[PDB]
Amino acid sequence: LNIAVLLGHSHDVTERELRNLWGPEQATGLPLDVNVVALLMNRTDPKSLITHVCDLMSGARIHGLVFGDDTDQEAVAQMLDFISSQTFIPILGIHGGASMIMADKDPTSTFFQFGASIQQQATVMLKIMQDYDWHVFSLVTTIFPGYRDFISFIKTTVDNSFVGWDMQNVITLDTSFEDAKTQVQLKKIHSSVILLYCSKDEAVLILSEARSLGLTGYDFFWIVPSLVSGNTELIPKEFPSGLISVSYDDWDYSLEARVRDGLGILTTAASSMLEKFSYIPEAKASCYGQPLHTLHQFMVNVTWDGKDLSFTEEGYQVHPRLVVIVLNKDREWEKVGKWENQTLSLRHAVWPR
Amino acid sequence: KIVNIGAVLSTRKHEQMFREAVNQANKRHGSWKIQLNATSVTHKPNAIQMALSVCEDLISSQVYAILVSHPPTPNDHFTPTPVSYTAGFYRIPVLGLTTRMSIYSDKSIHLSFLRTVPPYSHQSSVWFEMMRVYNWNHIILLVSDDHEGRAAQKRLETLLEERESKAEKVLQFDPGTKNVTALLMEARELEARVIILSASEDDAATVYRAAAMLNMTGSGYVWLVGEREISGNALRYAPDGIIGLQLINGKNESAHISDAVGVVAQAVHELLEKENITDPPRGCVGNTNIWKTGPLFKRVLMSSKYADGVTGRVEFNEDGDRKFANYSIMNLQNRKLVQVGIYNGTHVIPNDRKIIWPGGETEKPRGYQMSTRLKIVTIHQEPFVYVKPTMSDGTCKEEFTVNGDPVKKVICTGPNDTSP
Ligand SMILES: *[C@@H]1O[C@H](CO)[C@@H](O)[C@H](O)[C@H]1NC(C)=O
Ligand SMILES: *[C@@H]1O[C@H](CO)[C@@H](O)[C@H](O)[C@H]1NC(C)=O
Ligand SMILES: *[C@@H]1O[C@H](CO)[C@@H](O)[C@H](O)[C@H]1NC(C)=O
Ligand SMILES: *[C@@H]1O[C@H](CO)[C@@H](O)[C@H](O)[C@H]1NC(C)=O
Ligand SMILES: *[C@@H]1O[C@H](CO)[C@@H](O)[C@H](O)[C@H]1NC(C)=O
Ligand SMILES: *[C@@H]1O[C@H](CO)[C@@H](O)[C@H](O)[C@H]1NC(C)=O
Ligand SMILES: *[C@@H]1O[C@H](CO)[C@@H](O)[C@H](O)[C@H]1NC(C)=O
Ligand SMILES: *[C@@H]1O[C@H](CO)[C@@H](O)[C@H](O)[C@H]1NC(C)=O
Ligand SMILES: *[C@@H]1O[C@H](CO)[C@@H](O)[C@H](O)[C@H]1NC(C)=O
Ligand SMILES: *[C@@H]1O[C@H](CO)[C@@H](O)[C@H](O)[C@H]1NC(C)=O
Ligand SMILES: *[C@@H]1O[C@H](CO)[C@@H](O)[C@H](O)[C@H]1NC(C)=O
Repeated sequence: LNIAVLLGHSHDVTERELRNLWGPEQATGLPLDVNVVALLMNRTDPKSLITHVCDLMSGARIHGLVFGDDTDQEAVAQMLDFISSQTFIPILGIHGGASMIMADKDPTSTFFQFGASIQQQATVMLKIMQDYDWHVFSLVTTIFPGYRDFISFIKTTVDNSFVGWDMQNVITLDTSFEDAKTQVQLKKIHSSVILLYCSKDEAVLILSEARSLGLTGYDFFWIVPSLVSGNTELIPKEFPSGLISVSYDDWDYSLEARVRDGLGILTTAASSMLEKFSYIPEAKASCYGQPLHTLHQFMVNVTWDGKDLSFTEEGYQVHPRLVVIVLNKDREWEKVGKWENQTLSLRHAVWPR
Repeated sequence: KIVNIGAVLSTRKHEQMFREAVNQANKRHGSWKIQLNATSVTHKPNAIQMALSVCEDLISSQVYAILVSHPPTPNDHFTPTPVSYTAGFYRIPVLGLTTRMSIYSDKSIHLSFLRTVPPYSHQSSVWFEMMRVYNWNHIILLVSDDHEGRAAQKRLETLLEERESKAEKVLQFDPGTKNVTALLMEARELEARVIILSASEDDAATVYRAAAMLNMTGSGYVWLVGEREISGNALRYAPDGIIGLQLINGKNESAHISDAVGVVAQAVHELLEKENITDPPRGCVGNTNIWKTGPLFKRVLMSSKYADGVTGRVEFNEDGDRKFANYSIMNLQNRKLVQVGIYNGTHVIPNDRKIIWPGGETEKPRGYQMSTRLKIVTIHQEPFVYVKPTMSDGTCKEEFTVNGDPVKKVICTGPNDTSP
């Protein structure tokens, strides 16, 4: 189908390869109205988003939008959810803020993301902690939302642990730093891994408070998810040596492969829907003067280029590619760990301290 | 240096009231030298062109807060979602004034969609307080939806944990179908007749049609519904004597808009009392700077105490709702809304009218049958429960004891052995 691809300036990805991706590829094109519109926008803003919606959906009925975000917010993808709630156009979250992991989606929305959820990411992080023999840990969680499922998964893992994980009690931060009552909570932490689930600036303040009080030793590790750390371009101040982040922002990984897999899944869905129902374009025509067949529960059994690109029941990939990066003394983030289909792969066997 | 107020508002009398409230918001709210101008949008059939006009009014004008005040939406979507998501891109909360769904109460999808109206969990709390008046324990729950249904079931389990009791039977099915008669027939044979419904308008009309085809409007049936079940065809298909709820100063649009502008303007001036005054950026070329005073504005708004208002004392809780909501317990006596009670936040006061139910008298509906059908379970104890096979077919031989007492056998259902 007609699918428009828009990008920004993430990972030095240009726009001419989006034009070259249509010519020699798409050989088994069962729809006839398969065209691409490659676009770039300098700023991230909803004004240009709704402008390209009202300018491309009226542009010969484009039923596909690819967006590349470089912010630190998953609600940008929620903007695409408004395309999934009115026009009911299936949008694949590719990379950046349009594919970050949030808590609970809706079954009525036809929107999808690429990546593993917070439960599978916690499973990967606990597999890392089990392979490195770091049993005694901590858990410091703020009042940032999406905290019940993560703490509940840690509690159900420790209560059903085959290893015997020594779980320290939950350190809660209802207010900001005062250095009157939170200092007692910081002095009780004598574990190895200090878990953290909060925003970006709150993480900067907590790591600055830990650096100012000497809680950033070699024994005191800091393992953060993609929501706490964020993108790999912006690196703020007061980060301790020994910060292990779990994300997907990889510099040498191809965004062209991401958009090629997205176009392959969407054209496979369109070719499988063409054999069932005739009128494939059935959506909102234009933004001037106002569902029966959607592709939400139809392209679950998709497979492109031999890879397991199937969809889950929550709107995610079944086996994505996880990235585990570390922070060295050179103020850089280097990729260390990657995730396999079933098990977990570890490149560096000897772990540096 | 200019400040424009985002207001999705088109009715001209409310435009004059909005301009008067903007003029009054800078009079006694301090000697600060800021000015406030109005920016309104017109009617469009869709919601994407509405969102385009709104975001063109927002990003190119450096706005502070947004007010959406159209409860008669032209479409059947009823979504204040695109303006709230547009401002939530810049971490800006939107105080919506129309919707009351529990999908807007979740802080995962809607990160900062605040509101001055309570959700349906407060109506479930009012139903639970009406359970405390007539001592209602066993209830039947029927919920069609699944987004608000999980929050309603969680709030009902929280209230029953506050009572330290248990529910009888809950039902959650798929809307759109019409085979809901068998579920109501299975709910007929329960231990009580209290019916609680939490659904949309079409699902309420469907279950009212199924209750009319099964004659569930007899004696003892408790009819206690809310707002969505007394609107549209669900108002038409409801039996005479059904109990609903009505908002006090909620349907009055002008006073609600004036109170909302007062609360938002007091929040803006309270944010201007302190330092770190930032503005939302533009969207033209090459500057992707994010808004840094998100948690500061959240600490200002979510911990705000108010005392002014035409509707009442408004106060934001931890979820951004309305405290001490005045309700009207209404009765539908012969297709006419009859005022039979009013509701402060702590006590229910009925008026001098009669609460007429579709069952018996003006008292509570006697729908208790948890003693007329008792599943007496027992274990095969040797001196206590003698179990004996029948003679020919289901008969009991009247044995004779030594004291003239005839053996009064009961027809029980006995198995031979266990599963192995
Ligand atoms: C800005 O966007 C235009 C396309 O609209 C693109 O040609 C240009 O390279 C971009 N400039 C930068 C570096 O932001
Ligand atoms: C995939 O699933 C759909 C139902 O969603 C089914 O109709 C179809 O036969 C299945 N096979 C493929 C790979 O299309
Ligand atoms: C995962 O499985 C696919 C086949 O479904 C295979 O092509 C791919 O190489 C596997 N990747 C690994 C080893 O993680
Ligand atoms: C409001 O509009 C008037 C007329 O355009 C303008 O002179 C005034 O500066 C504006 N007020 C502010 C500061 O927003
Ligand atoms: C309801 O049940 C009947 C069978 O009794 C079935 O034919 C029908 O499709 C179902 N759907 C409706 C009308 O609710
Ligand atoms: C229900 O009530 C009507 C009117 O009294 C009666 O005719 C009918 O037999 C009853 N039975 C049904 C259909 O539930
Ligand atoms: C306000 O609302 C009530 C219903 O709650 C209505 O009877 C009354 O006419 C309304 N008054 C105004 C000012 O519109
Ligand atoms: C204003 O912001 C700065 C930097 O975040 C902070 O240090 C300061 O405490 C803030 N001012 C107040 C009074 O909160
Ligand atoms: C309800 O209305 C009464 C006046 O009848 C008013 O005093 C009260 O403030 C309102 N509700 C609240 C906020 O308790
Ligand atoms: C609610 O409380 C106010 C006093 O705060 C009182 O004036 C009013 O009559 C009460 N409303 C009811 C429920 O009668
Ligand atoms: C019950 O089970 C036994 C075997 O355990 C069998 O011999 C007998 O015929 C069965 N009938 C009775 C007495 O219920």
